[PDB]
Amino acid sequence: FNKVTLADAGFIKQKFNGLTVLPPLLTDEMIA
Amino acid sequence: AYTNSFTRGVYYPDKVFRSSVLHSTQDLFLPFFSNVTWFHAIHDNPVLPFNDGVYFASTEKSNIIRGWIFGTTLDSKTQSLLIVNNATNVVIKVCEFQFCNYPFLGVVYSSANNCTFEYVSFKNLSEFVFKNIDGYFKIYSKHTPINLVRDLPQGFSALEPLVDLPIGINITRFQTLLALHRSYLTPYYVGYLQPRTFLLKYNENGTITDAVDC
Amino acid sequence: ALDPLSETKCTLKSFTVEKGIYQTSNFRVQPTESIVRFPNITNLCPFGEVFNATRFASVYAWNRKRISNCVADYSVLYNSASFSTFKCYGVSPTKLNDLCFTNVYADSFVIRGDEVRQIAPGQTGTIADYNYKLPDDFTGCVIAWNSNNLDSKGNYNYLYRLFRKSNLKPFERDISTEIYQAGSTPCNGVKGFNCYFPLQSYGFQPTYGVGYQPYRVVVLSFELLHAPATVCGPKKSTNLVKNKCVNFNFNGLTGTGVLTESNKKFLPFQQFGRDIADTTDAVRDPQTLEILDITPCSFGGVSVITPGTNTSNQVAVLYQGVNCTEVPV
Amino acid sequence: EVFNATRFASVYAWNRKRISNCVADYSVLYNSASFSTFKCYGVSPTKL
Amino acid sequence: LPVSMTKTSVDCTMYICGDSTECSNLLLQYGSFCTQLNRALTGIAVEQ
Amino acid sequence: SNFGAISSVLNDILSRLDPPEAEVQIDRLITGRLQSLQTYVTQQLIRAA
Amino acid sequence: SNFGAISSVLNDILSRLDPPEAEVQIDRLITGRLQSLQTYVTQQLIRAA
Ligand SMILES: *[C@@H]1O[C@H](CO)[C@@H](O)[C@H](O)[C@H]1NC(C)=O
Ligand SMILES: *[C@@H]1O[C@H](CO)[C@@H](O)[C@H](O)[C@H]1NC(C)=O
Ligand SMILES: *[C@@H]1O[C@H](CO)[C@@H](O)[C@H](O)[C@H]1NC(C)=O
Ligand SMILES: *[C@@H]1O[C@H](CO)[C@@H](O)[C@H](O)[C@H]1NC(C)=O
Ligand SMILES: *[C@@H]1O[C@H](CO)[C@@H](O)[C@H](O)[C@H]1NC(C)=O
Repeated sequence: FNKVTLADAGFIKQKFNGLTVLPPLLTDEMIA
Repeated sequence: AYTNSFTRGVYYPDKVFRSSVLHSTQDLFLPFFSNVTWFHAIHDNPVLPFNDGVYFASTEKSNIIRGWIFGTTLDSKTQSLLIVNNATNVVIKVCEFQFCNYPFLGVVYSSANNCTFEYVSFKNLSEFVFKNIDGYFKIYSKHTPINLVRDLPQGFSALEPLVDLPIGINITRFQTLLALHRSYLTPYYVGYLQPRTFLLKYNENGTITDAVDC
Repeated sequence: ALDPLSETKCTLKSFTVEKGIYQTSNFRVQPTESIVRFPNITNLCPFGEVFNATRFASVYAWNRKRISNCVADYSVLYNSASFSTFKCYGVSPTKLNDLCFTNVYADSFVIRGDEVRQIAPGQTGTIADYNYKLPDDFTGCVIAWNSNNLDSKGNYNYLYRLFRKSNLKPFERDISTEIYQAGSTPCNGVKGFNCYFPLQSYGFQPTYGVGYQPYRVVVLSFELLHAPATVCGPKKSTNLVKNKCVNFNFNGLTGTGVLTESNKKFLPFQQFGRDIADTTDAVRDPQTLEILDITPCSFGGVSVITPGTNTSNQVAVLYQGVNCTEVPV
Repeated sequence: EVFNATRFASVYAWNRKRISNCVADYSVLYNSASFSTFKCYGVSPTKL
Repeated sequence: LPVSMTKTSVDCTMYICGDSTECSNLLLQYGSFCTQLNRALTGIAVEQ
Repeated sequence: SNFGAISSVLNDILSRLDPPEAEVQIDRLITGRLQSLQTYVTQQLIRAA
Repeated sequence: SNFGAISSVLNDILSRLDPPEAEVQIDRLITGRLQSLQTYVTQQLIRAA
């Protein structure tokens, strides 16, 4: 989890002209 | 009379605020590592050309230098702009002028013909950038402490515009003038800007950190 | 419009709908209280001088004037029927009373009425190519009217350049009276063969018919960049508000969203910031000078969840990413 | 055949010689000192 | 091995027009373009 | 991107012009942005595959 | 292919036309060539996958 980072993304890092990011159905806890 | 133009002489290209983001822009900028002329002020009044923009610089604490002449011919026949660092207030005006051979401020003399308008407003280095953009003569200025004896300080520093003058007069040449202790009428660094594409790194507080020449 | 279930039905273009979740609508709350801001400008610039002064220069040496720090009224201009010619290329005349331009250049000159056609973008001819050239992307309006009552007795003082070694670039002038080398034979002030004077006078005699008669011309150019303004329409400003979705106008630019005091330390020379998407995120008020942030009100995304219509008519609604405190609006 | 002819037509003596499908320059008459009048209206002579 | 990209969706009408009713009316002339695009992106989202 | 339009800010077009020409300018913006969305969506399908 | 333009030789339009009408014609040709490249790079991506 510490290796992959989104610090260089745009909207993914961050209203923004209708763009939207939906959460996955499975969160990281149940995947774990 | 020559030295390396280190990474300096950067200015805010626009009034738009940006922070903690990288941005690209195309505008007139003297490139890095270029040549800059140094003059034999150590012990004749000089004159120099103005190609597109002139990158001035000089170490001053007591304000020995008192402004710059700007113009196309400097022949008392066409409008030319004059800046005077008067002790009360700085003064700017453009008019035809009876330019003497040594028009230095003897202490004060000046001239004026067919005037259009007027406007009023070594420990530390002072530098200015002059852009004769179409219909707009943009002025930029800086004032920061230094430790170098004669060489330009390698530390980066970029800064905001002083003022913009709408005349946009023909500027083909420009001259330098300062004040002398006595009045005796008798018959610093310079660089040239070029059109380049620049990458600007804005950080928190909107402050420009550094840049990279394309 | 009856209910979300009905909305889902007409979205899927079917009466029956099976069990599932269907992205179907967007609830953009976006209330719009009206607010506007501009600087304290009251000085009316000398528009009448450029449009009513008796002394006007000729097209070969067309006059140029800068208009700034002034209130602008365009109703007086387009309502004045005296302007026989009135055209615009980058802005509609009615909208001029609502915008701000940051600077205005007022050009004026006199020409024969038949030559009025050349004053437009992309035009050609001696007037366009050798006396007064407009840029192809000109942003302004061209105004002209008959001037026989003033520029006609003939008034040969009005001169026009006929030729030059090359066509003039936009907003250029060439008052060089040097005789043109109109051929192989060189000349130094000799007005002989293939060596003619660069300018000629107009036969502005009132005996000539309309079109041939002199027409006065006025051209306005707008510096549309919007960082400084100080040049705005006659419309009055009003008190701003905070934390409410309002249609806002500052110095002519406009947008819609929530307003809040900006913590960003803008420099005094700055007026407004831009985000990653280059959209305005904050702005400097043109009356109090403080900086206030700008943010849209909400994504508004809405989806409907429901079992099969065969099974039941009950439905539930999901507001995508919206905080439950704001959904009642 | 016209600028160096030995006989010229009177005002009453109408003449219209046919010129077509040929390529020749006007520069000769444009720089002819004898042609005291080289006034043109339809296009600049340099467009020849 | 990658498993699933971040689910994304876009409001075609508001993105293209930014709540401009005039633009929306003009966009209606293109037909079902926005619906088809939304459908495709939704399919991708479900695929994740 | 302006796509040949006088400006990329739609509100400027709506405010600077009257509808009899703004529809044309808007049509140019519509074409450009729609093409961008089409390219983006197609690329997303391929990456999804 | 001219794509509805007066010609396909780019220099021909710029020679026969002045800048004002040339803009609309060259814009059409630009749109057509862009469309072709888009079709060329979309097929290549599929064939690469
Ligand atoms: C700088 O000036 C020196 C002379 O002092 C010259 O030899 C050199 O070519 C100039 N240019 C550069 C890039 O050094
Ligand atoms: C400015 O003057 C110079 C001659 O000193 C001339 O070569 C140049 O073309 C002029 N430019 C302008 C702004 O007209
Ligand atoms: C911005 O940042 C520093 C610390 O991050 C802060 O002390 C100061 O107010 C600002 N500095 C400049 C150069 O603007
Ligand atoms: C305009 O005037 C008001 C008082 O009437 C004052 O509070 C405000 O600061 C002024 N703003 C400007 C930009 O002059
Ligand atoms: C729903 O469908 C079932 C069969 O799956 C049927 O038996 C029942 O009558 C239907 N109810 C209706 C018509 O809503």
